[PDB]
Amino acid sequence: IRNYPGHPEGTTALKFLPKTGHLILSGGNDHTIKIWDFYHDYECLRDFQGHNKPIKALRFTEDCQSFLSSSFDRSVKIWDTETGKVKTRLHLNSTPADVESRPTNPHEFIVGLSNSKILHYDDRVSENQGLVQTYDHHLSSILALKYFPD
Amino acid sequence: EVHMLDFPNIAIRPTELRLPFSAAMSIDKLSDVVMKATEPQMVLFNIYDDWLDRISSYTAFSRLTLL
Amino acid sequence: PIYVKGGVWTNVEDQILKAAVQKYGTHQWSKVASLLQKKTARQSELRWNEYLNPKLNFTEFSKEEDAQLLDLARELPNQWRTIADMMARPAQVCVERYNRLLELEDEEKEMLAEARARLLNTQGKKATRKIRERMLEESKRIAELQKRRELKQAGINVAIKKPKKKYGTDIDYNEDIVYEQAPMPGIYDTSTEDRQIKKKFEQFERKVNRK
Amino acid sequence: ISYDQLAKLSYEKTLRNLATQKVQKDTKTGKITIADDDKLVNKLAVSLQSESKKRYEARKRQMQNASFINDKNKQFNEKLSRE
RNA sequence: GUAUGUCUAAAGUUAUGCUCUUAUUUACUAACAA
Repeated sequence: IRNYPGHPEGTTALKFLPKTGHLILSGGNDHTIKIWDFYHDYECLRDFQGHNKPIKALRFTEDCQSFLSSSFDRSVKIWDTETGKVKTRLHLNSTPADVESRPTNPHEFIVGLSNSKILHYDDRVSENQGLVQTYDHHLSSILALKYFPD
Repeated sequence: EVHMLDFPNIAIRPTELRLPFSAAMSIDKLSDVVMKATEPQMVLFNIYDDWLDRISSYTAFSRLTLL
Repeated sequence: PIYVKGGVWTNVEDQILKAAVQKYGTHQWSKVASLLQKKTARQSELRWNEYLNPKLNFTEFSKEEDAQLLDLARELPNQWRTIADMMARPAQVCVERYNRLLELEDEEKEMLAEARARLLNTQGKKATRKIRERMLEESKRIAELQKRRELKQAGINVAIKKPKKKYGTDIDYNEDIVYEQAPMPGIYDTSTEDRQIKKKFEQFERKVNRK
Repeated sequence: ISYDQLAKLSYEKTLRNLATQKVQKDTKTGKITIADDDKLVNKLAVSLQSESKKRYEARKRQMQNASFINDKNKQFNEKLSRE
């Protein structure tokens, strides 16, 4: 019905905020995550990334304060909503095609990889650079995950 | 018997009485810990703590056995 | 419960047996028996022979036929299989006629469902497995495409991996012509046609690219 | 009817479909360029496609007409029943 | 438990009538226990 030109490069990953969500988070194929609102006056606050490749899977925490982000250069990055200065994960084996955080506690944080090994990262465990435990019962690239909402 | 050949003083006791310890692992926190485990690790516990404090070990063990 | 076979021929059971016979024919009595949870192989075959087979007859005998029968009895004493054959009838029926002259559903539905399932499933495990692998393979292919396509959309061009060639002389047919057996040498000239077809081909390629 | 007759009879038919509505040789090369009307060849192409299309749809109708288990058996019993 | 068969093993090739809740059967399968 009504339009908005966001990301000139092809692919996009548009998602709202959770339940009480006035915001329109995007992060396209032009390696830049961007922020626009539901009020017709579309106001731009660009969360610039650092990592080279385009941004793939973007999702919020239950808190609506930090949103996760996945790229092709083995780089996941957490992102605080308005500020954007925040914990970072530069190093993986290769791209995690899809990522999601816990809908009850923003601390726990699942990342899912092409090699078919899935990874936890709590808040103190993101500080540790560790995992609570991995999953390895899928053998193909998983590219797909979401929590049972409890 | 074979892996106890390292040290001969440790006597073996084949129990005639079957004790329920398959269901021992279906205690909540135990199962939890089992699931949690990421690697070759041991995580010991005191299977009964307060009971020891109150009464002798045997008493505690009877309760445990029942459970 | 496991047990010794026997009992009585329920009409549904009979029908099932008939169906089996149509399917597997009159000399695989084991399989047909298996299809019936109650009744044996021997039982089944006997039933088919005696009652169920349509190339028997249970029409009444004419007076001439009666005469033939009773005459046979008089002459062949109680060799009723022979007598039956002579009559051209099944033997039990003949005997009965002679004698005359002288004077639950859940279970059934289970076997039915199973039966119909079987009869409509006519392939050895090799076949089933093969089709399974085919559909799985197809699924895999489409998933791969989705990745590749996704990356293209994303801006990373990934060429599709070849099939991991099984042997040294294994062929990819898109590399070059399969075994180009050329046309018979040209009596009538073909040059313009060659050009036109070439153009058509290239044009098609272009279209595909644009598509 | 033999394939002798059925050829000539089909030949006769497509002549009724016609009835509805230069040679230059380089003998050194052997190339016998018969320059002929490009409109007529196109009219052959369209007609021949249409003939094959008509036949193709004819089976499709006859396939969608209807003691068996699977697609093939039904037809196999039909191969027995025609006798 | 096997034959056997797939899989992975990292470097970027220069283009712009239904939903639901359950309890029961039967079948098959199961180097899982008895």
